[PDB]
Amino acid sequence: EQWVTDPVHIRPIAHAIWDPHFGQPAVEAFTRGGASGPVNISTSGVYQWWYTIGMRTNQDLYVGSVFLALVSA
Amino acid sequence: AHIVKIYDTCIGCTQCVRACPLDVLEMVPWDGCKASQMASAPRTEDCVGCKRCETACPTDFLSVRVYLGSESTRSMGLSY
Amino acid sequence: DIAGLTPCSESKAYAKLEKKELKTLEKRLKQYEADSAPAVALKATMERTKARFANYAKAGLLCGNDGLPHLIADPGLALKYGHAGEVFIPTFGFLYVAGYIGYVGRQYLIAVKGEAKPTDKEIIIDVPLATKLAWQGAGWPLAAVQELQRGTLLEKEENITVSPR
Amino acid sequence: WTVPTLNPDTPSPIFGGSTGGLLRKAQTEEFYVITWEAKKEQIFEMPTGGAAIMRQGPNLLKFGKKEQCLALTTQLRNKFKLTPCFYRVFPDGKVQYLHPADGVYPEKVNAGRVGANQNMRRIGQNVNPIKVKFSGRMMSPAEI
Amino acid sequence: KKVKIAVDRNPVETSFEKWAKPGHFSRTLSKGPNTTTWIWNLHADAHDFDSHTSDLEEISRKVFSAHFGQLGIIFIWLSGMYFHGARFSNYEAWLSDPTHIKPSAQVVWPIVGQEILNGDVGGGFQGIQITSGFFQLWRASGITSELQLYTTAIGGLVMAAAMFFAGWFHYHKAAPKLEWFQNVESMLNHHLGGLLGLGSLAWAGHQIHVSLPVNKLLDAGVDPKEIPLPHDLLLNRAIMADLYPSFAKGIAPFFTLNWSEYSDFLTFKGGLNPVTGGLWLSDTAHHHVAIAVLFLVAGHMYRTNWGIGHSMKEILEAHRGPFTGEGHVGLYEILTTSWHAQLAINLALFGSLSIIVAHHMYAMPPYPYLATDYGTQLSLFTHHTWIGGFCIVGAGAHAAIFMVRDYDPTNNYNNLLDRVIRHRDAIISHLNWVCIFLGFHSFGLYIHNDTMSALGRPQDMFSDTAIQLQPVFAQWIQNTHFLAPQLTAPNALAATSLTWGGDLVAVGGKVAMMPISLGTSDFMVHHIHAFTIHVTVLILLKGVLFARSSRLIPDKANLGFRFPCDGPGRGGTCQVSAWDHVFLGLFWMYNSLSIVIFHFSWKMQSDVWGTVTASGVSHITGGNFAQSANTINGWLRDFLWAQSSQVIQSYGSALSAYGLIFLGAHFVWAFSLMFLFSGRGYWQELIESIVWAHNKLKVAPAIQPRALSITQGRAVGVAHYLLGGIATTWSFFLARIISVG
Amino acid sequence: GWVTFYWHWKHLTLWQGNVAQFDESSTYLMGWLRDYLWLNSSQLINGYNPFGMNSLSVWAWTFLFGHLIYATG
Amino acid sequence: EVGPKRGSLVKILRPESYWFNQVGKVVSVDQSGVRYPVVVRFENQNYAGVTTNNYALDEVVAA
Amino acid sequence: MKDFTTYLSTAPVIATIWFTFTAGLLIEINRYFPDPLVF
Ligand code: CLA
Ligand code: CLA
Ligand code: CLA
Ligand code: CLA
Ligand code: CLA
Ligand code: CLA
Ligand code: CLA
Ligand code: CLA
Repeated sequence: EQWVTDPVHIRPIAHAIWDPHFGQPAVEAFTRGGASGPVNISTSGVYQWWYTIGMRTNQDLYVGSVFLALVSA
Repeated sequence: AHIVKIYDTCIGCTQCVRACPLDVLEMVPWDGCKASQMASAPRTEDCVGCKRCETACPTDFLSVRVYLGSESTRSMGLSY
Repeated sequence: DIAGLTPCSESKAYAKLEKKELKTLEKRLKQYEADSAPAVALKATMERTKARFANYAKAGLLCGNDGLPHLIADPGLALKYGHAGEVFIPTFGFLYVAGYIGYVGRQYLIAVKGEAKPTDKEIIIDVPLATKLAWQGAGWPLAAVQELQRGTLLEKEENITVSPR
Repeated sequence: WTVPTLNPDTPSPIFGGSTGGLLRKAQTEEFYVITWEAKKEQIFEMPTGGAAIMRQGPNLLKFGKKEQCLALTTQLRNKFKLTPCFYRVFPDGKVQYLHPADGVYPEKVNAGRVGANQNMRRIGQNVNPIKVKFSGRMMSPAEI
Repeated sequence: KKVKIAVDRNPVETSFEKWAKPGHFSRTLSKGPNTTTWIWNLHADAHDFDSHTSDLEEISRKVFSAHFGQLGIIFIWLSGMYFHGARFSNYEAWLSDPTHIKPSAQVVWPIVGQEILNGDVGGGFQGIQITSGFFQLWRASGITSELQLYTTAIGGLVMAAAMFFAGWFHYHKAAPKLEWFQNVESMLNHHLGGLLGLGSLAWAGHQIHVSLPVNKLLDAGVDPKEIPLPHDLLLNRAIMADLYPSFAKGIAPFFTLNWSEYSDFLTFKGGLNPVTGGLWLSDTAHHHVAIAVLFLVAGHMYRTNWGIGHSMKEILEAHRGPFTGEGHVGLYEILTTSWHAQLAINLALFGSLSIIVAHHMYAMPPYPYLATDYGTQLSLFTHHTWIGGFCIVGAGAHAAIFMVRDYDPTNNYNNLLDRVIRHRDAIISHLNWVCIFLGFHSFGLYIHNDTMSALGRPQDMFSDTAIQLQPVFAQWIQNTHFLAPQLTAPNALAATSLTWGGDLVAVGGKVAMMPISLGTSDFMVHHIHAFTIHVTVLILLKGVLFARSSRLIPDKANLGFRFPCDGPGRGGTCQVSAWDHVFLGLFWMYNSLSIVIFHFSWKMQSDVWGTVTASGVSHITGGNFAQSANTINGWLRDFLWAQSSQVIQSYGSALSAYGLIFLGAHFVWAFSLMFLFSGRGYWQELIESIVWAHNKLKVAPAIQPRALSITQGRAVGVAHYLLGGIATTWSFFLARIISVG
Repeated sequence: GWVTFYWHWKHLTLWQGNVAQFDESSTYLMGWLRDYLWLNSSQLINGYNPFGMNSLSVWAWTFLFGHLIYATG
Repeated sequence: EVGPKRGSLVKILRPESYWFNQVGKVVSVDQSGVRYPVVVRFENQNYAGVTTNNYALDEVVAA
Repeated sequence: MKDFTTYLSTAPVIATIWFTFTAGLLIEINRYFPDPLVF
């Protein structure tokens, strides 16, 4: 929702990181991209593809995920 | 167990039987060669697949062939 | 000119590269005396550098944006813009020497093949026969073309071993 | 000719023992026993490592696999010119004579033997795998 | 029972008839070539003397002549080094300035642009900076001119011709019998007294009469042209008496047991020379005198032709305890009849001594201006270490060869060797377990450190700041060695080496030798070395003990020492021969020694070598070994990535060749992977397709082209792997140590 | 590996604004080894060091991880 | 008297043989009813190092 | 002398002499014609 407003100066986020092995420097080192915790910056390019085909809000991604999960089932 | 086969090109030179280290091959009477003998494999349950018999065969192509089959205790040569 | 390249005789990077090489050589030469062996060796290297750059610019080579020469591999472009000496003439030169060596070796093998023990003639080279064939191989393209026209260059299918398919 | 009977009260060659001896397989699955007749005392090499001394007369030894027994048989035949024979012994006490099968060594032809696993053709005359496909299990074109 | 000179006259006739008949030594190769494999066999069985014939006398005679030819080759090499130092070097200029002029003894011809390699090494010369240390060795012996080196080169050539003539004479004119070679008692007596003792005594005499006064004058500031010639010092007693007052008394104090009068050139100074940086030559001369006396005394131990002396068989048979059975019975007959067993023992002790030489030479530099030459120090340590490791692997190989060919169970009933073969399974199992334990406790520490550093937890690592593992034993031994000249060495002035502790010695602004401190990183790398050594020992010992038989193949001895496999049976018997164990031991030796030389280079460049500034000593890397060597990332970044900058940017300078080799060595090594990851069946079928192409154009050779054998493929792969890796490290070390050292 | 090395180096020199670096160092293997493999790995191996760590430490660990797996193979 | 003459040269027609489409010298022809009575010796050895083999009457063609 | 010539006619000796001659010819050509890049 924030990457679509500024797709030049905002890095995409893949998912959060929950690792009990991380110490304090690892937590603040991986905390980037405007998140509230340690996250991974994606390199797959799904942000640009989804933004180009029409996704604008997180609700669209949630609906697509639910639809694809039901199709997989 | 491994599959050991003897083909009709066997000249009965008895070299494959002597090279067998687990007593799998033997010589039986025959009428297709001058030596009147032919190699046989009646104890293939003990063959490990070392292919020493194939190395000792002088015919072109070989007369004795070994095909790796189901592995077992005797076929894997395990002392445990 | 060709592919946006400029001749080496009119390239600024080429002259700057030559000045860079001469500058580092002269800088290394300033630490020695005037009548010593390293000074004479450095002066000889500098003269070799000047002659090399002058010869490359004299040959009409095409340089790029890096100041280094470029070769023209297209036969049409080479024969049309005076670049046949880069890749065309050396190509035919290698073809002549390659077929020369190949024909000499083939003739030696076919000659020793009909003898009693060809393996001995292969590990122990028969210097007189090899020297005669080496001197006679100057007419290799003519002999090879005549062999191809007579049908004796190749072996028949029935005389060559193949796999059981 | 008669099948020999295993004599468990047979003296064994003087060996100090080694770590390449029998394992739990000798008590759980099977093992092998090699017996031979020696004309005189002689130091020989054990197939599992070490040098033992074969006694004069009967000699018995235990091995983990058939290859060890046949290797010792070949060593005794080619180095000292003897006639050894071995059996396969099971934990329940069953003894099965193995080599020589008919009392005659397999290198020489002997009457009464029947050739098995013999193909009355050559290798180049075998069928293609497509003909032996879709069988009960993985079957090679030479198995038929 | 009598030790004499047994010989045979004209056994073999000197002729060229056999030179035209390749493969005449073996009965299998005497037929001639039929396939390309034969050619490879011609080179594989060339020196295999116990395979040509079963006669021990013929093998011994061939060995003797081979030794003479080898010494002739070595003399040609030494004469070449002396000639290069006499005509294509700057030794005369280096003598006048051994702290600024770089040693060089090789010039290149001005062809195809290679003249750039003739770098300005100093002293008005242009060449290639050498790292063999010949300049320092010649300075230590008192050589002050090119004429002396030229004369030494001529003498070396004469000695080479004499060695070759000796080999020819002992093989075709006077060949000793087998009983002459089996006189191990007389041989040991002579090699102990004559060879070692007389060589040490002769070198002591040269050092006392030439090295000591010439080097003393060189260290006194005298110009090399004004120093008296060695014969001048050897002819009159005035000059020697002036330089050493004890010489005014002649040899009288030696015979009157007044050796204390010679306390001016035979001392225990210890430490290093503050002017040159190397060991005191007076101490080395005293050392050689003591060594000569000790070896001469030891040379009268075994009985030869008189009653006095020992019989090695008697001593071996007298050593027998309750836990070993019979003992060393039959060992004397084993070593007096098998050349492979003696080769195994000699190669093992020789390689071990070579590694010891490398350690003792970097720690106690004996040559003047040697410690200040970091390039020579690093290259010498690395070279001697590699030679020692290769010789050790060869020792294991020959032990396996003896176990396969020369072993006889009829003479090893209840001795030590038989009991070892009896419990070989226990030996291998315990060594395997200790290898696994060492691997876990050695590599897991580095992996744990990498993980904790990457996870942002530096306090959970294994370092000096975090959990520390200090080598208390080594530190205590260092302290004991430092305090030795005050309690346990009252007659010694300083310590044996400066690495134990105390004040550092620097020459020409460069640190010659300073104390070495061990921490957590040193502890970890030492455990890594121990683990790698244990694994190499495991592979070699497994190939030696299980060479005759095993639980998988009971008749391995019948298959020989070098065979590819026993077939795909029993699940697969690939690499069961002892040769394959040597093949794997080569890789492990390469890995072990590579880590050893990396640790040596990093520790020396980080905590020992470096310039001397005003109130402080700055090292090459800044002392980052105690903080960055506890992680693999530190080794890869600070030691491999940072230190390789010199070898990759060497293009355009005198070290560009190294960079080229640095690339070339990466090729050969990767080339090895083609022969190690594949098999000859694929190559044979590919060769068949190529043969079809040849047959079509009637260009198929009569010698049928066959792919390399399995054993040959493994040997080619390991050879290329070793050459590529060793050459890569050689280029990296030399380029780096020459650029910043 | 060769095609991806070529793609990465050409695009890196294009994005950095200096295509002449690739054009002048892509003709000799020393340029590929120093100007591409050695020059672009300085930040990668610096993900974690005794001075601390940053968000690039996971890639350094993955780098060494891949090297270890390769050597194990 | 049946089969090729002793000492002549024949071509091997057996596809699985190493000497397929190759010339070999005839050594001896067995006079019994064996399947492979012709004995052919070749100058070039196979991968096993053998230079002689036994072929059938129709497996060899005069060449 | 016949045996010596036969030994000199072997593959390694002939290869050594031939490669030495070829290398010497190429080296002398580059020496008298420095830096030849084109024809
Ligand atoms: C090995 C593959 C190969 C390749 C990829 C090329 C590629 C090329 N060649 Mg060519 N050529 C080759 C082999 C090859 N050649 C060989 C073996 C010969 C010896 C017979 C020639 C002799 C040759 C000549 C004489 C010419 C080219 C030319 C050309 C260029 C354009 C013509 C074309 O594409 O048609 C394929 C080329 C041919 C079939 C050869 C005949 C020439 C055709 C008919 C083009 C001539 C029309 C005209 C001059 C085109 C120029 C238009 C404009 C720029 C003025 C082109 C880059 C032309 C050129 O650019 O001049 C500098 C040119 O005139 N080549
Ligand atoms: C009489 C020598 C001779 C001749 C005429 C040929 C001819 C040929 N080879 Mg061949 N080859 C030779 C020797 C020779 N080869 C040798 C000694 C080797 C072992 C290194 C090979 C290995 C080889 C391979 C692996 C392949 C060929 C292939 C080919 C074909 C493609 C052209 C080519 O240049 O390939 C390349 C040629 C080489 C790599 C080797 C050249 C070595 C020298 C220059 C040849 C002469 C050396 C000899 C010592 C000189 C004779 C001495 C005598 C006068 C006393 C071609 C018909 C290819 C093929 O399969 O066919 C399509 C192929 O893949 N060759
Ligand atoms: C010119 C004098 C001469 C002559 C005519 C002979 C002749 C003969 N010698 Mg003899 N020999 C000589 C000198 C001579 N030798 C010397 C000086 C030595 C001491 C090294 C020996 C030691 C010796 C032994 C131990 C044996 C012979 C044997 C033989 C017989 C056959 C072997 C052979 O010659 O193949 C030719 C061999 C070669 C050409 C190889 C020579 C390699 C030399 C020695 C070292 C080369 C080092 C090399 C430069 C370094 C490699 C690096 C590489 C990159 C170049 C043969 C009749 C053998 C025999 O009688 O068969 C049972 C035997 O075993 N010789
Ligand atoms: C004091 C007597 C003496 C001395 C000095 C030597 C010295 C040597 N022996 Mg020897 N040996 C001796 C007695 C001696 N031996 C006796 C009594 C026997 C019989 C039991 C043997 C049996 C023997 C064998 C079987 C072998 C040696 C070998 C060697 C050489 C080992 C190479 C080396 O690493 O050393 C250092 C190398 C050098 C110092 C090079 C310089 C060589 C000088 C000239 C010393 C030679 C001295 C020696 C006595 C010859 C002089 C006699 C005269 C007729 C020329 C070495 C030169 C090996 C060999 O053959 O090498 C060729 C070897 O295989 N020796
Ligand atoms: C093997 C080692 C070695 C050798 C070769 C020498 C050799 C020498 N030392 Mg010396 N030295 C040594 C070790 C050695 N040293 C050691 C280890 C020490 C420390 C303890 C010393 C300490 C020392 C001192 C303090 C002195 C010497 C001195 C000398 C020189 C005279 C010796 C002497 O006093 O008269 C001894 C007499 C003899 C050796 C007899 C020589 C026998 C000749 C060669 C016989 C020739 C006969 C022949 C058949 C003639 C026919 C020829 C024909 C053409 C006519 C001499 C050249 C003296 C010196 O140089 O003064 C400055 C001296 O003062 N040395
Ligand atoms: C005192 C040292 C010594 C001696 C006398 C021997 C003697 C012997 N060894 Mg041995 N060995 C040694 C050390 C020694 N070795 C070492 C240090 C190693 C560890 C590498 C080995 C490992 C070893 C193995 C694995 C085997 C032997 C074998 C043999 C026997 C046959 C000779 C042979 O190798 O074939 C001929 C020798 C050669 C063909 C030389 C090979 C040349 C190499 C590959 C080139 C080296 C590269 C070079 C340094 C760089 C050149 C650069 C290039 C660009 C030109 C022979 C009795 C073989 C055996 O047991 O026989 C059955 C055997 O298989 N050795
Ligand atoms: C980097 C690659 C690599 C690695 C990791 C190993 C590892 C090993 N080798 Mg080996 N080797 C290699 C390359 C390698 N080798 C190559 C290229 C060759 C060909 C020359 C050989 C040839 C060779 C031989 C001939 C032998 C070995 C042996 C051994 C074992 C020694 C025991 C030990 O070190 O204890 C500890 C184990 C290690 C250090 C391996 C890494 C373990 C990691 C650090 C622990 C991580 C645990 C982690 C928490 C697991 C959680 C998993 C999670 C997903 C659930 C060991 C497992 C010897 C042996 O069999 O054992 C005695 C043996 O003789 N190797
Ligand atoms: C093999 C080398 C090695 C060693 C010595 C250590 C050691 C340690 N690690 Mg570590 N680790 C390693 C490898 C190693 N690690 C590797 C390769 C990785 C990467 C996968 C990690 C990843 C890792 C993480 C993520 C963490 C550690 C942590 C720790 C610490 C606590 C672990 C613990 O409490 O477990 C408990 C251990 C046991 C229950 C058994 C101990 C073994 C006993 C003492 C041996 C008993 C045998 C005895 C001699 C038998 C006697 C015989 C009979 C007479 C009785 C500890 C000091 C933690 C840490 O950071 O601490 C601050 C932690 O968070 N490690």
